[PDB]
Amino acid sequence: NLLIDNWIPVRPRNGGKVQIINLQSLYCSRDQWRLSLPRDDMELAALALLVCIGQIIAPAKDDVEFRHRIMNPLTEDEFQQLIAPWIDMFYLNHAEHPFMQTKGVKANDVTPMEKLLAGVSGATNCAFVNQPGQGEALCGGCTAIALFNQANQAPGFGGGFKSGLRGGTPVTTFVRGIDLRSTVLLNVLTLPRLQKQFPTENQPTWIKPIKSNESIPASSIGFVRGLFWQPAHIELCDPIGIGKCS
DNA sequence: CTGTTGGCAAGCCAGGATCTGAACAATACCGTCATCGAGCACTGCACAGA
Repeated sequence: NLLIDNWIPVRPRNGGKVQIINLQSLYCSRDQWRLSLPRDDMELAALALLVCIGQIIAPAKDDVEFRHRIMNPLTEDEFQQLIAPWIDMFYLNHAEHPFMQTKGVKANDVTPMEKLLAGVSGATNCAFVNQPGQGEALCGGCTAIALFNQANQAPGFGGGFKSGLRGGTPVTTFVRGIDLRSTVLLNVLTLPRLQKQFPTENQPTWIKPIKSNESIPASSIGFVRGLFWQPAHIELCDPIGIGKCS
């Protein structure tokens, strides 16, 4: 679960070794973190995920509170309160509503993980210029990040596959902070602006599925359904045991 | 064996005009994204029974 267990790849703001923390450790400490992945595009995909998460779990009621939470980390009790009604929507492996997935996908073959690795494959020259086996075994964090990247920044897999709400390959622009905690909070719209931004079906595509060949008025989409939009029918396979993430 | 020297080298004036210098037609195409499943091929597989 993205709200509970460790999955966030960080290292100290000016420190060294990578450690995998959880959302609570990020929101409830004056520790300075910065995202750390081998790819800048995945670091951005991760931040986008974090921001979209913090957008639904803790919009400030006003600018006064907005400035307060930035300078002051929440307490673990406040955090648990806020994440409580959302735990149900952030499960990777889940019975009826897997995170950004769709149970019951009819496919003759199993798609390799490289197809979510945005650029490792996609062109006829990729197999010649890129290193093989980058997607043989992806950890939980990278998998979610990759899924979120495909739905937002990357183009569709091919014919019959749709792209995100902003279209194919949009430019994402976030306000930069001093550390990871501040940056995430800095990009969360306060409740008033949130209402002015979105004046609907406010349930995800993996809980309230999209109907085939249906026409959807853009105004009929809730902000959480849109932020976590999944234009593609994707279903993860059963994972494997302990080892290095490729 | 022995072969020279001085003194001197110009000035005037004059070089053109006419009129003319192009047009047409034509400049390419292919491949270097991907997806899915189906319909239809090499291609070995032993055999059973010939």
